[PDB]
Amino acid sequence: KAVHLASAVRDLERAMTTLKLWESPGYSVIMFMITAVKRLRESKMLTLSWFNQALMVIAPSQEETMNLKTAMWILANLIPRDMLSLTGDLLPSLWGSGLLML
Amino acid sequence: VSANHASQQLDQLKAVHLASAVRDLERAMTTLKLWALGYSVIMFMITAVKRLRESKMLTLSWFNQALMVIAPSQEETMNLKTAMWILANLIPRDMLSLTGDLLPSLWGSGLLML
Amino acid sequence: PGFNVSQPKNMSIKAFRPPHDDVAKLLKDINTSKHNLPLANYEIHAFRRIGLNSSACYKAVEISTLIRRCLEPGEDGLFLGEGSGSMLITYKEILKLSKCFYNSGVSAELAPYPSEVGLVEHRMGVGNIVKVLFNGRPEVTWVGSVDCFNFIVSNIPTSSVGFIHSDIETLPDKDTIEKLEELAAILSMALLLGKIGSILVIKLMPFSGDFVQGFISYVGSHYREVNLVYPRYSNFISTESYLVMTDLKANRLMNPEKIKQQIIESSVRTSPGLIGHILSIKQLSCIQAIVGDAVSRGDINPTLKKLTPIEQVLINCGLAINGPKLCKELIHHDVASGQDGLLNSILILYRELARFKDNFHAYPVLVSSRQRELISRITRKFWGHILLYSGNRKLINKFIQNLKSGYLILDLHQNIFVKNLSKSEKQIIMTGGLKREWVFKVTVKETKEWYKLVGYSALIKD
Repeated sequence: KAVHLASAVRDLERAMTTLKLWESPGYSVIMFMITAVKRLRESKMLTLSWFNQALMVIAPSQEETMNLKTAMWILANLIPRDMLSLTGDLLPSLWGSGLLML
Repeated sequence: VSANHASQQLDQLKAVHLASAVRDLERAMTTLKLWALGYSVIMFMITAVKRLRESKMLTLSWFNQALMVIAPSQEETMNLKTAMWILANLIPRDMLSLTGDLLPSLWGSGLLML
Repeated sequence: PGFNVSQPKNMSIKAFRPPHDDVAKLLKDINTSKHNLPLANYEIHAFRRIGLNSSACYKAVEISTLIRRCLEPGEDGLFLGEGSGSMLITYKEILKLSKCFYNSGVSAELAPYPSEVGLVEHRMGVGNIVKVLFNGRPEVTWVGSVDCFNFIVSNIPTSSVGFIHSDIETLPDKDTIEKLEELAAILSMALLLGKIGSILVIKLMPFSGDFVQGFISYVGSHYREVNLVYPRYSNFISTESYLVMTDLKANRLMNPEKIKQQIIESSVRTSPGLIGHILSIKQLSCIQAIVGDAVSRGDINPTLKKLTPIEQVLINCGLAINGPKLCKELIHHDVASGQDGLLNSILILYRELARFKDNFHAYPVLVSSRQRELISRITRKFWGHILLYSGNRKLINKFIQNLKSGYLILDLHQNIFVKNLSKSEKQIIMTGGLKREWVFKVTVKETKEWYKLVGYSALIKD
């Protein structure tokens, strides 16, 4: 089932790259998601320390913190719950989180 | 070459790149899914992508029809609204004009809390 | 998305006026309507029997019933995307235009002259040139591009023409932005080269999610009276209409790109209610709905037996009956039509099938591949003998029910014309393992030709 996960990471990386080349609009929405998918490509595991460290780096810009939290919530919601721990430790905890209002 | 001809060819090239992105995204989400019939956050998702694969646009009237067919289950309506918000986040703001009318409206809305 | 009472307000006319909607009342009716709340009939080709390449001229006459009081003899006119120019001939006769321009689209003689206009000037008398035509280069024409707009603007004498017409075919897979660029180019040509009394007609085929409604709401400003016209002779399953714009108020020069940005910032992308409203009016007021369905219970309507008066308006100095040459393309029947075509000629194929048996060779394969072919010819000709000359009881209804299913059935048995064959030849045909039933699938275009052949058999039974 790791072969099924890995192949979808390749296809998501191809899709997000082709979206990124055509955009009239710090690693913002989608660009941070490309960074996270590239970390999944390098067999790096999503850890709590990495997300806390990324919060410390991008701490002055509050809007970019909102962008990275939303992008990690994208990656939390799109991945099924069986493979979700195989992604890393961040994504079940972000699956626990939810929006208050649309 | 005048600016008008270059603008037309640029719009055609943007349409081709958007179609390629939609095809790759559909393959990725099908690979994720395959491993009552109340659908969820990804089972909703591909349906909109399937409308983007068959070259028919997302429209407010389609969203009203999709709310009326999913109306007894409020959790599932929340799932489909969140899924269209996911698609609002994935597609860059230039190409929301090409996708339709739903995603420019849903780009403004945002989550209050994580 | 696709899964109803709303009604609209020389060569003598006004007996053929089509349904038209005023644009603003229609737009407010669609916007106030909530709607939502969750086939392929080709009999319309039975009624079109004048026009060899194209039979759209019927539509043209109905549109002329709303143009002729709003224009004098204008001695002008520009036509875009005519496609053999039959509507150009009809509009030139009925509106008394002296000169006509013709654009079309050129696929890479290099000077494509319309076939039907040439046949009309040959059959009428001595006709020289008639239409001006354009360069014929591939960059020339191709409406919606820079070169087309520059070439058309460089030729038309600086706001001179008075009747502008567009009949561009829209593919189902056409992109909406490309169609919007085409309509913006037509509008820019209409404002730059059109005078104050200019009348513009555009063929529109809306779909859900198209940019048509924003263009209509944009073009309602410059022209004082804008109407949408549903022709009676059109196919009711298709959502095609003609937008008619009259009494332009001013002439300005603006690029099509600025118009396109204004329509995109208008952000109106049609409604399912507009498509349903077009379909409802075209179903209620089709030419099939007003004088009855042609197929019936195996009987032809009496209205199609003698020439309808719209066909009598058309036949005076315009086109010809397309019933002849249609038999030549379809059933290989001569124009003289004294039953020398079919009959014994059908028997001739049987005579070939008399000696086709001939009872390290190519016998098992090729023989079968020839035999079917001969039977195919016989099949078509046999249905011709049922449609063109024989009686209509219990066979025309079966033919129409088989054609709507999509198959043509021929049975090789006692049947018809086998009794005229020799007893030895009849024994040869019956002896072999031939199925005694042979189907052949027909396409959509052949179905249209068969419906036109029914429409011409109506005149032969007169």
